[PDB]
Amino acid sequence: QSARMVAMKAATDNAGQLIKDLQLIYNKLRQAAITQEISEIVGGAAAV
Amino acid sequence: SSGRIIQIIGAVIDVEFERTSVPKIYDALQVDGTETTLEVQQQLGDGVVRTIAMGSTEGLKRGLTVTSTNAPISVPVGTATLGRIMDVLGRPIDEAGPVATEERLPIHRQAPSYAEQAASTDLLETGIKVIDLLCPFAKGGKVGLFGGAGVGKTVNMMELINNIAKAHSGLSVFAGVGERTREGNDFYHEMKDSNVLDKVAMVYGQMNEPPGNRLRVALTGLTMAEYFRDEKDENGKGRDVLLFVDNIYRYTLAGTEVSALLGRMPSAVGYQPTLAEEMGVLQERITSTKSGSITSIQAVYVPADDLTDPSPATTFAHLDATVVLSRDIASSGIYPAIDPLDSTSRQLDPLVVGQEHYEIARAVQNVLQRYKELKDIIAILGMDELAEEDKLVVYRARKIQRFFSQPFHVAEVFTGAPGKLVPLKETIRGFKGLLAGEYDHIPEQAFYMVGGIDEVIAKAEKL
Amino acid sequence: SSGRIIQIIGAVIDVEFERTSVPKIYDALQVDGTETTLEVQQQLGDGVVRTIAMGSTEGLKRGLTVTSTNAPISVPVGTATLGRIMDVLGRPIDEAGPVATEERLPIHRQAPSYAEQAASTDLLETGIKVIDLLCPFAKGGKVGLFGGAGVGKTVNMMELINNIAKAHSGLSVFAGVGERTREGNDFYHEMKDSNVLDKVAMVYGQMNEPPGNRLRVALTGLTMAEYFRDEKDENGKGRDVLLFVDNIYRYTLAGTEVSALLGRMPSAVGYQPTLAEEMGVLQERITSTKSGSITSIQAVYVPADDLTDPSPATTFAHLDATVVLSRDIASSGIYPAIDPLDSTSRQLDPLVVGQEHYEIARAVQNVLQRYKELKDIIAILGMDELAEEDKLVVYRARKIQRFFSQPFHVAEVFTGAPGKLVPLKETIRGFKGLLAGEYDHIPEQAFYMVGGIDEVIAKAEKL
Amino acid sequence: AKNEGTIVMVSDGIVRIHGLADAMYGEMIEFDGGLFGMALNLEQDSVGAVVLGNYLSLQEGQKARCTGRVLEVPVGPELLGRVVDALGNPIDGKGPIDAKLTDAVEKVAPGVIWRQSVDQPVQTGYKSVDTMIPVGRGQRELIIGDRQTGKTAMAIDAIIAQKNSGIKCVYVAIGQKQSTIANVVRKLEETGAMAYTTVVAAAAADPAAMQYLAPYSGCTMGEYFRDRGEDALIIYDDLSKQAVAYRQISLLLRRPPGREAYPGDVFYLHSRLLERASRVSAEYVEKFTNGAVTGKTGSLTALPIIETQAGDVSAFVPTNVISITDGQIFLETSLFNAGIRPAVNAGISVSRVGGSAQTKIIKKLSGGIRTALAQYRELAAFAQFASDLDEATRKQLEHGQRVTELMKQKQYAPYSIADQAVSVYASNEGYMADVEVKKIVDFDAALIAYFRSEYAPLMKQIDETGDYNKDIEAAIKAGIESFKATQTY
Amino acid sequence: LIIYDDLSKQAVAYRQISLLLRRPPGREAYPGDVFYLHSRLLERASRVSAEYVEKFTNGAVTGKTGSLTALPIIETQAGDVSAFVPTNVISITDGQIFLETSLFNAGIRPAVNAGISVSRVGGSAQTKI
Amino acid sequence: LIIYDDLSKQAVAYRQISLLLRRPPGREAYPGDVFYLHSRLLERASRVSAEYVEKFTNGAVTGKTGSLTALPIIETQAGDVSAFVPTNVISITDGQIFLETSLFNAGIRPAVNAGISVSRVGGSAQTKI
Ligand SMILES: Nc1ncnc2c1ncn2[C@@H]1O[C@H](COP(=O)(O)OP(=O)(O)OP(=O)(O)O)[C@@H](O)[C@H]1O
Ligand SMILES: Nc1ncnc2c1ncn2[C@@H]1O[C@H](COP(=O)(O)OP(=O)(O)O)[C@@H](O)[C@H]1O
Ligand SMILES: [Mg+2]
Ligand SMILES: [Mg+2]
Repeated sequence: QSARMVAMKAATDNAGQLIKDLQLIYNKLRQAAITQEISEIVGGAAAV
Repeated sequence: SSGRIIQIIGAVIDVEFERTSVPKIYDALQVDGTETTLEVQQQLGDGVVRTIAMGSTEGLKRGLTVTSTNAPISVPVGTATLGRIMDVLGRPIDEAGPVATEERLPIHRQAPSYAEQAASTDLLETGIKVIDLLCPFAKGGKVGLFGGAGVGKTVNMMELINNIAKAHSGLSVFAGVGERTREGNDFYHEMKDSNVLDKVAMVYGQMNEPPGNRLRVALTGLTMAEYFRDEKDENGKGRDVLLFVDNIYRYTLAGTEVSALLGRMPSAVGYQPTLAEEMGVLQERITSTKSGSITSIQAVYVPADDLTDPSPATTFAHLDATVVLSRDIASSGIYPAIDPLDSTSRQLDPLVVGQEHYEIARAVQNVLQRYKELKDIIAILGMDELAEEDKLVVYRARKIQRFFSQPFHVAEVFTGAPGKLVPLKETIRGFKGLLAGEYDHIPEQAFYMVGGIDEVIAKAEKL
Repeated sequence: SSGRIIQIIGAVIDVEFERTSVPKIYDALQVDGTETTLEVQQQLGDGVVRTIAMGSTEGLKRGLTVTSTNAPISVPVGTATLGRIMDVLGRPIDEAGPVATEERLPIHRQAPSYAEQAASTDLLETGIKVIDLLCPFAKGGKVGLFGGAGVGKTVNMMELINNIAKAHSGLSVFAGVGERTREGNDFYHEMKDSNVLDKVAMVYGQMNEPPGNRLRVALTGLTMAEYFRDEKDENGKGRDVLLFVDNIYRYTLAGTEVSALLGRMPSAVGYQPTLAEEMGVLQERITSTKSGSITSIQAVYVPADDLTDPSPATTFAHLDATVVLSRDIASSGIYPAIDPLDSTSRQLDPLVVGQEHYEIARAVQNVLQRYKELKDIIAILGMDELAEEDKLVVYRARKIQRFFSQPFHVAEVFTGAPGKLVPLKETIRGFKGLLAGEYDHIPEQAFYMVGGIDEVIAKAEKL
Repeated sequence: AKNEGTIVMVSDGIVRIHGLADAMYGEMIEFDGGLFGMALNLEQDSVGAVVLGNYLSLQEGQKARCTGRVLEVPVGPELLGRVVDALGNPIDGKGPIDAKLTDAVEKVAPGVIWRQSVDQPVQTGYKSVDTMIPVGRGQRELIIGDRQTGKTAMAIDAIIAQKNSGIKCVYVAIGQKQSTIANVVRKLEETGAMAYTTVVAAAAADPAAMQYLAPYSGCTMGEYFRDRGEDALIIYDDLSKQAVAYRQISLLLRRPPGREAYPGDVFYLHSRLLERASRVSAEYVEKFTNGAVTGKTGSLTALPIIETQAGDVSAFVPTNVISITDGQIFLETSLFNAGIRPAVNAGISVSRVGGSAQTKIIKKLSGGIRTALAQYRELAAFAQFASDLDEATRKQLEHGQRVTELMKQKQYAPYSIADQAVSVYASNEGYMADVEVKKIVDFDAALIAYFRSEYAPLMKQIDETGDYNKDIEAAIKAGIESFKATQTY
Repeated sequence: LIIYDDLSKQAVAYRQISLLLRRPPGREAYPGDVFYLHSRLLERASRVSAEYVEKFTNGAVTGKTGSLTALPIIETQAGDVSAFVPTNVISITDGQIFLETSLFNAGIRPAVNAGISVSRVGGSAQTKI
Repeated sequence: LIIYDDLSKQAVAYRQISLLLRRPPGREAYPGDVFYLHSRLLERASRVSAEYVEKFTNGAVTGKTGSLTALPIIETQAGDVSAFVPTNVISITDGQIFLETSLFNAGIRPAVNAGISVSRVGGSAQTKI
């Protein structure tokens, strides 16, 4: 009965690291998307 | 030698002058018959100038006559501005009479050169025990304030103003960039409730103002602080001045809004192309010279909880220290609520502060971190597993946590406690003695709400 | 007659002629009193053409005079170019006098038709384990290497040249497009130290040159290779040709740098609207016809480690064998860092390489894919809960990716270890033994940086 | 009127002139108030020029004049020990400079046949850089990392370490506050390194044109010694600020952007500058100086600095610059905050010149250390989900830990060739296998001190020559054994 | 007391009008003064002092203080609390009340998400009980 | 039975031609009428009745029907089927056959993914057995 809790605490730490990395990737993608949309809008505006 | 309006689009106004009377960049113009000031932004040719209106533009029309001042926006400076409230143009809005002084200073000026820099990096003493030991300040630096409402920010501002006026005989300037009117009125009456109003000047810029006003309101406070710093008493000592900026993020937002209004191609994540240059030109006039020194404290808000965003990164390019307030500390009644483990300063370095100061700070941080680690085992697996040096660390960490609170000078009217202004030399002695284990028998409650180590001794001998 | 310059913006210049002497689209012009050559790009009407300079435009003014030549850029060809170094215009830059031929060929020409196409029907060995096993080459085909910055494109190219071109019986052409000058000098002195300088020709335009030189530098080497391909001897057959191109991506980058100044509208992520057409125009010339064959190797740059970017994605469809390098493998100390789950070749079918080779490759790829699948559950959870077959798969896959490393001859300076060459029979033997399960007791450290399986056995025993 | 004109438009530091018919590309133009500009666009009926200074004193209707000369700055040995701005004007208050020459700012690097391979080492004083990422005369090496990771400290230590080798140094500051520049100048002056160093400053309040033009002026100043057979070394601080300023100028010129709003030719801007650092041969030197100097080779070393966001080395500009230089040093925040300083990432950092840019003893001793460190890092990362560990894995892990702890240094504390050689020999032969992990630094310091105390002639001989022999190796082994037997740490 | 049905539709109409009037677009084609559009509307909800009322009415009303309260409403899509107009609005108000679809679909009638809903004014706007 | 090997390259060529003629671009710089371009081509494949054949041939052909089947090919970027061009073709056509890289590398050949592959005609186009 004394090893299950070790297993769960290790799993929780790994999940925290995972969500940290995923948040970094998400922020990068969000900035890229905003930049692309703004560039597309400006390009469409200039062509008229 | 007069011009007239030829085009109005929103808050952008074009004025045409005569070919041998065209004004220069950043000059201020006056519309004849109204009360509106136009600031030049760029020239276009054939005597046409594109400007920005300070205020609302309802009721204007083409063909109105305008005359030039041949100078930038000049605001009144001196000691008569202490305790008053003014707008971006230097006009009273508190219904207390006109400003008495006649001296004026332009709000646009070059930063001091490389030859005028100070020859050392001194420290700014605050009197707060937690700040002076773990995140020490520095003359001419910039400090960012974190944490939202509910933990105490305005009170810290009061205490800093009062202590800097008391110890170093300095003054203060407060500039509000995009402030709520309700919270601003509450803050003004909060200062008036105490006796701090007579040692600080205000310039207010609110959210419902045109974006031009929210952009040129920090320069007025900067000019006032510059005049306060430059003037000298006998022997030419100079003065130390504190500048308060309501939110630099709203300064950036006003900058990009004005850039979008002028019609410039955006860069990176929607921001204006001239972000870093604008923020540097704002922060390059805040420095420590031979005569005096201007120090600034600004509130920082991280958009989208992402530090990689362009504006927080450009902010962090200049900050020498960051202070973060946590709600968990305030939940335990320890005030001021400043987290020791997350506040950082570039001055905490053995070269700058010395050997013993750095070592004491590092040891305190290590003890606090180890206590935080042992909290989980204490809570989950029970108390019995922890003894000897674990409980020694627990007791020392609890005593350290209690010892970080102190009464303030501005709260003496409410609770009656006069408050204390602990000098830096006293804190190091107390913490070094605590770490060595000399006070291992004193109860925890003796470290509560006390100024210095002698007060702890007195409380322990009473309790 | 002659025209005069009316406008210059960066590398783009336009000239105004009379209505009866406008040059053709791809003509060459010379600026009087200067060593500057211009190539026409567009005809804008009213006797105005838009050109691109083949050099620096400093010291150029409006109103100069320009004379036409009524011909495209012509370069020397033949055996007189062997052992010499030339620039984009075909001028010697090796300080060894002029080129001793008279034949000239234009650098612009149409691609071979559909009827004059041949089929490659010969394998070609290299001595590299991973390439031989999983991406075989074909005599007369096209090869491309894909990778980011600092992953090993140049080292692999040099090793391929060392293994193949040295034992060759024919001619060679090397073209440098936007690379380092130090690498070019090193390669020239390496070839001159040995006695293979009489079989190669070199054209160099590097990253320090204006975009005009970098735009058209590949066409010169392509023209030389084309002339060498369609060359016959009286009672003598033709000769096989090897062609090496360095960073063909710089050609498209230089095309991008001048698109806006030519008056076009951008597409995708800031790219020119004619990317695919101008890539294909160049790519369709590098081919083998009924009369003569060409074997080519190209290096393709991947911007920002993004294989989805339009340039590599467009390039992918013009090659027969594709080798992809990954930074994740390189950062783990495994060289060459070739990704085995993204490298393909048209020769990998059982009718060409035989049954056994195909089965070995398929089994290896299947094992690697299964391990990549299991990685996540291995990571977040433990390893005990896995099935025994999964543990065997993990160990076998780790040993397999260890066994794909090999010490090169040209990498002796970096590591200090001598190079190794492995025939593909030993590779097939070792991989079949590994997949069978004969080496399940060998530690995975013995598979790192060795040659055949015999070296693995010796290194394991010595351990 | 062929060399006269009038200002027509003024906006954001860019002006429009009408009348300069006989104007060249890149020519210098002087205004009425004593300011200077540079022509960029020779339109059909107008000229576009950027202002090299403060443009707030310019109004439509003023006068403009062509000077007939391209941008140039003073050069010579008189600039050593001074502090100047991007145009060479002094800002330290010590008086005017009396340089005897000028030199154009925009040039083209020497060709393929005029160069020579790099074979002469350059010492930075760091134990990890010297034995893992060697630097040679003529090489270009990149320092990349996040903010507050210790890049300027490495650059200043590299400058300081050249006290005896007799090579000249240049420091360029772009987009920095004045106080930091003053502090750096003070620290350089105290140690005496200011006797052979020049400083070019473009502060954060300066116009974007000067921040975009300063590195070219610095490189032009540094090329004086290369062309005359001597050696130099140049450092570019915050090369990303130059890209930011160029992006601002281009965007204010309304030009279509690419990735991250950067211009199309952002690669050319850096490739044109970083290609000028090289090593030239004796023939080039003789031709340049008309036989005044013979039998001598020149060189110019570069150490650009670039900052990343959240340790993302896969961004547009970091990868654009990595593909130009001959290697890179990567500094990671995770190791820095954990107490590993300097925080050099062994798996990412690489050098392209290799073992030919270091002395014989260091080249022989330090072979395959970086790849082994990367393999250990990967194995340690993987070995968290297992408990049954074989002997080879345990030995590899415990050797990697010791190797990692060995490469730890303090700033303002250079190392010599002999110290690195003896430490590397001690690590390579397994003399630290029985040493506890947390006493490695004390062991290294005590070994160095005792070896210097008792074996001075051997250390001196290794320092001057840096050669390897059998008797030298035997003496090193005997000294290590003698220290292990008697001395205590 | 005034209720603003949905300010997002107002923002959408403002964007359409601005685009039709060929003003330079910003993020998501919004003009440069959307924050100026919302903040200046929300700043007119206030409580004024008795002296202001006395001045306005020329002494007709002596000891009374006026007031005006607003209850703006903003809609989200799967909890996107980081878009442009919603963040602009959230920066201005003095509190927030969060309602999620996973609560109404589950069967919670109030469906108030107490986790991230706070009031800045607090206990001063309540009675003793 | 007709087969187009890449409609993406046709779309790219059309985009180049449209951009060179200075027409206003949209998402991913494609013109406004790419959907029209693909739809007015893919709508020409169908089955006709016997009366249509009789009328077209003026009685030459009496009792037979005609048909024309189409098999277009579309290539995605890293399995992103939410791009501008593939969505239009997916909406236009009846069924789709999806091929996956992970299945191909795992030995499943052909790499048909039965989870998201449909045929709207269904069993009406099959033999009895
Ligand atoms: N080897 C070292 N050991 C310990 N501390 C060090 C070492 N090297 C540098 N530091 C300290 O770490 C900090 C890094 O400052 P530094 O100016 O070198 O960083 P940076 O990367 O240039 O930062 P910035 O982004 O402000 O330019 C300084 O306080 C410096 O004294
Ligand atoms: N087989 C190898 N052994 C050791 N080091 C290698 C090997 N292949 C590449 N490298 C290292 O990778 C770096 C990149 O090599 P190179 O191909 O010249 O650059 P790029 O990949 O940018 O063209 C080199 O500096 C070299 O040290
Ligand atoms: Mg490369
Ligand atoms: Mg620095």
